[PDB]
Amino acid sequence: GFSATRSTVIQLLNNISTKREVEQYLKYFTSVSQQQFAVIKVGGAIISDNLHELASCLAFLYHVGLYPIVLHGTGPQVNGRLEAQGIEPDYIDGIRITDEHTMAVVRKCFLEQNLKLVTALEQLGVRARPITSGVFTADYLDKDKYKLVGNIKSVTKEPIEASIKAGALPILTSLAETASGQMLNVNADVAAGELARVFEPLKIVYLNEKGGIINGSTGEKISMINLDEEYDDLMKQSWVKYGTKLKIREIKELLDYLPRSSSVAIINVQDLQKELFTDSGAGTMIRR
Amino acid sequence: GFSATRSTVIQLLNNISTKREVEQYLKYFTSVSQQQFAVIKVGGAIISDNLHELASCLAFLYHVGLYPIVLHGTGPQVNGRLEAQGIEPDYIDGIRITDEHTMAVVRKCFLEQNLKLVTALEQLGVRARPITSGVFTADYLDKDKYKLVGNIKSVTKEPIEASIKAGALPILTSLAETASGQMLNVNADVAAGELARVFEPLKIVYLNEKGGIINGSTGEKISMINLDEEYDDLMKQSWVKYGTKLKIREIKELLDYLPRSSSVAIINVQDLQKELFTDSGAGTMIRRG
Amino acid sequence: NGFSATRSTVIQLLNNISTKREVEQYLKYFTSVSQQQFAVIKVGGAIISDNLHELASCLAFLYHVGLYPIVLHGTGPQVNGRLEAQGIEPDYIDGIRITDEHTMAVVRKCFLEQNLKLVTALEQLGVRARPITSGVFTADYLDKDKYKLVGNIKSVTKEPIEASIKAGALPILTSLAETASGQMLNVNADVAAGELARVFEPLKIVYLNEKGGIINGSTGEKISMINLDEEYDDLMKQSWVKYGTKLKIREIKELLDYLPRSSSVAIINVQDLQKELFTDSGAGTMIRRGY
Amino acid sequence: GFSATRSTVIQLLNNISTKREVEQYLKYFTSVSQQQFAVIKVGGAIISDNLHELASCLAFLYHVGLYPIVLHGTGPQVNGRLEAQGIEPDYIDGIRITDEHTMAVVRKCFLEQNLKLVTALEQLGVRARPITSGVFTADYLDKDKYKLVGNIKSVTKEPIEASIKAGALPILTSLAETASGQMLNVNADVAAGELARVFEPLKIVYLNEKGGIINGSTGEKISMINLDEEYDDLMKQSWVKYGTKLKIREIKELLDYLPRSSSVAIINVQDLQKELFTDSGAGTMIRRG
Ligand SMILES: CC(=O)N[C@@H](CCC(=O)O)C(=O)O
Ligand SMILES: CC(=O)N[C@@H](CCC(=O)O)C(=O)O
Ligand SMILES: CC(=O)N[C@@H](CCC(=O)O)C(=O)O
Ligand SMILES: CC(=O)N[C@@H](CCC(=O)O)C(=O)O
Ligand SMILES: NC(=[NH2+])NCCC[C@H](N)C(=O)O
Ligand SMILES: [Cl-]
Ligand SMILES: [Cl-]
Ligand SMILES: [Cl-]
Ligand SMILES: [Cl-]
Ligand SMILES: [Cl-]
Repeated sequence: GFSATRSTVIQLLNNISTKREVEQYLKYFTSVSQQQFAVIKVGGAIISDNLHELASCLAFLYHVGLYPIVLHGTGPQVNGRLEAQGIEPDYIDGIRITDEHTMAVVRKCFLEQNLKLVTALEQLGVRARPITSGVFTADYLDKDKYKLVGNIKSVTKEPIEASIKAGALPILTSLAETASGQMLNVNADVAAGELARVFEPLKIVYLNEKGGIINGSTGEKISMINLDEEYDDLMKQSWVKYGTKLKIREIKELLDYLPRSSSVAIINVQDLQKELFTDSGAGTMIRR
Repeated sequence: GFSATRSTVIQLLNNISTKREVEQYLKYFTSVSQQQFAVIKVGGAIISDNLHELASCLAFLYHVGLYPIVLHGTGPQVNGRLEAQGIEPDYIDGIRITDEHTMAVVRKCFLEQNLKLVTALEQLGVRARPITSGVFTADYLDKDKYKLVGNIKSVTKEPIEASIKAGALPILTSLAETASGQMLNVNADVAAGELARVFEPLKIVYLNEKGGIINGSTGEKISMINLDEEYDDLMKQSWVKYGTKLKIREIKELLDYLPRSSSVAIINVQDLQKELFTDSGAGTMIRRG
Repeated sequence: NGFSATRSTVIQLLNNISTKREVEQYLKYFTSVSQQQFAVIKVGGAIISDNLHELASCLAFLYHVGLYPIVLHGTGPQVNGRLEAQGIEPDYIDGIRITDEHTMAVVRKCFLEQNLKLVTALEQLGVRARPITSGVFTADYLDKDKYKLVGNIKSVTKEPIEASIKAGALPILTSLAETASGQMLNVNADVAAGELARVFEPLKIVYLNEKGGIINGSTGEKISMINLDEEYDDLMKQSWVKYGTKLKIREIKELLDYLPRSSSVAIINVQDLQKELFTDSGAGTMIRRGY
Repeated sequence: GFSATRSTVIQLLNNISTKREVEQYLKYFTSVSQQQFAVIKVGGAIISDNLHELASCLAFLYHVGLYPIVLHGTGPQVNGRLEAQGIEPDYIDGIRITDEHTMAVVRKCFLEQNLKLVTALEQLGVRARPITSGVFTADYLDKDKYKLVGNIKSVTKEPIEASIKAGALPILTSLAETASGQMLNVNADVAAGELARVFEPLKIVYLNEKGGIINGSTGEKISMINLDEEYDDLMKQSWVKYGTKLKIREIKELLDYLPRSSSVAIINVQDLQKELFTDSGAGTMIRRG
């Protein structure tokens, strides 16, 4: 699967002092099966604001023979559509309350974002498959409270494995279905975790536009978190917000389930290579 | 860029031998588009029974730069699965009564058949894209009677057009969605006719194992159906089973909308290349007339 | 060879096909397992300056369907323009350029320019081409006192041409020859192409010019067919058979004396090359022994 | 379209260790101008003695998108051929006296060596263009003394530049032509020096089997020659062989024209990549100082 374009060669010659790190991390990521390298979660905003960088970083991985499983959201675009129509979005515990009309908007938005990412990759000569259904099976998280929102109960691996075996990056929406075919909205961070539990990749990467987790009291970027030692302390800290406290609790539960060779990385999309192919990385890594 | 092997070019030359045929091929080969070449409906049984030949035929089309829109069924596999787990299939008027468990089976079988065909194509060097949702929008056909069965109200073309633009054959299931996201079961003959309605392709082909429609009173294959003359009579004949009635009604409604130059060919896969490259039909040809 | 039909190859192949007969003749070439060289094509030098894209396109078609021609080109007209611009009058006898030291310098520069133009035009269409500018033709002086630096070709070294083809590149040859000790000698491209056809015994022998064959000067009509055994002796006595036309006809007659009766030579415009190679054509001038 | 395999990229990464080296490689890898990366002179003996390693090294360069100008000799093969027909090689001052028959032997050997190297390269997937005339224009050096030997007066750059633009390594012999087309023999060290003068490449590399120049008084390889200081003294030393003297003089005269940042490396093929990718000299390095 390794086939370096001119662009790939140029990117590989970044931070040449780390070239032995680069070759070691390439070798490592390549040693496991093609479906156990990485789950990469993409925030919806990246597809609207930073599509070239997102497509380029995924093309880099593709061209060096790596097949990340790509799972994206679409939240900001949904809020845009709702707003144009005069409708305010509504969340509880960071989860969108999704009635029938809202689900219609969520579906349309997911499909548009999905095809945009797929097409941007194909324009770079990267084979990509839109996987928009048939992967996540769910029941209702809480119908009275969230309406059409899912709690994922099983994952069907076949579409992702087939894509990778055919030489195409699988590009998934985080939309789930009940077994009987009612589509149910699921938060992208949550859907990514479920993929990770089933595929057990070496890496789960959460891409954003803000960077890694920053310490409020000291202002410094948090490079690493050994969760066995630090979790109890970090959650006590009064600087961490509710939105950050929610993400970190579901990361803790994921890494408790996964083996210790798995790890999480929260990074700016433009720091993907630096995070993955150097010792010190770029954003926040989280180990158990 | 596009390239064709010696073997590909030899097979192409074996399929075209008149000025009209060459002109037709080149028109769609070099087409910057809007105009679609073909909608091909694939009977579900063909995926279980004759996959290599189906895949090989479609791969040849791809290797000569043609991009048919492919929609397949899965009815026979659903019946087998239901029967395997000790559940009796349930139909009314040739339409599957699809309760919640049945729909789960339908979805699983559709996905399995879809991936089987896509993967057979990839193995032959054909780029193929599964398209499993986001194309058909539907209302309930009759919720009390058929349960989770749809009546298609519109077709979203973008996924199909995006696949073709990227150089991948679009391989579609016939499942549709309500606007609020309830997936609904739709007979594949009906869904394929709705694709042909909105794309108005040069060729409209239905693949079955019988290679057409057989007249029950005579035991002879029907070569031609002139709908304007024969439709009302044909539909009153007691040998015409519900599945066939569903198909012919859809085709009749389709051909009422399309121009009189359009036709529908119900054929076996062995006659596909001849049906697509020439005007010398095979199997059962249906048109307005 | 490498058969790889691009979009343009497919279009070019099928555009003029309208019968099963035409389909069948293309199939004959594509399914053949013959090891005989497909073609020697002589290119009139003027075509490289006047119709380069079309020339390159036609040669590209052959390359893409795996039927590599051996290409030998001239450069006479642009040499004459160069000499004329320097206030020097071209000097010929019997179709052959009298070539003193200064003229040879001009000839060498023009050959190299035309050669690289053709090679580069092919490369720009994705066709690998190899300039072959020495090491093929070995010659003696034809007549030193009469013609000066002009060669009588004594042998053809095939290896350079065969290596090019084996590597997947069209061999693009100039018609200059060398004495054993390395004095380059000018040779008319019609003659040098004939020497290639003699030694390679190709299936097809085509001479490309702009007028599209040979014109009967008395009647003002393109000659469609020349049967040499019957017509040659009378042909050569005609008033309009002189200069370059006489040299051409004599060369082709001598070539065909050596080759089997099944061989023939077509003198055509490049626009008719595909039709004439593969299908039915009344274009240009066909020359054969006849019987 | 450019692609590189894993092993190619691994070998590239093994050759490049500093940021300076990265930027140097990128400058020539991404070039859209007429700048030249390298002129590499190949001793004739290497083509008979170590062809696979030479071809493999040049193929690596090609596979990382670098297009060195390659000029090779053939002296040892000519000597062998002359000796095979009972003729003693005849030199004066390191320059072959070349009568008509000797020229015929030189021409045939040059063509054979040239096609050997080109073909070795093509077998490794490298596009290579033989360039056997139309580059070097020369007068007679001294006709009474050396006979058919040339003094190069100009280099025509177009054939070499057209080759590189087409994605093919230009593989040159050192034969020259008088304006009126007499081929004249020219020592390959001199011809390669004339190429370096007009192309002003980043790297100037002479490949020989000894991997440099050995000091005869000590038996030790000379690592660095600083010409402004050492040239006059060096050329007086009685161990300095005919051929070596000619080479050192050409290089001295070449370096008088080039900027002081330039140098010439006389090395073995095993040190070629190190010499090209890094500024750590190997073998015998020559510069003005
Ligand atoms: C349940 C829920 O909040 N879903 C998300 C899915 C998109 C995303 O995560 O970006 C939403 O915003 O509707
Ligand atoms: C409603 C209905 O009958 N759907 C079909 C769809 C599959 C097919 O057509 O092959 C079914 O068998 O469930
Ligand atoms: C000897 C002779 O007439 N050579 C030809 C070669 C070029 C050509 O044929 O176009 C000439 O014009 O000099
Ligand atoms: C003039 C002269 O000595 N030429 C060299 C050319 C070959 C080489 O340099 O290897 C010779 O040996 O004839
Ligand atoms: N933020 C960090 N400290 N990252 C360390 C990354 C280490 C290594 N590149 C990896 O991906 O596993
Ligand atoms: Cl938002
Ligand atoms: Cl599904
Ligand atoms: Cl069937
Ligand atoms: Cl004509
Ligand atoms: Cl040597």
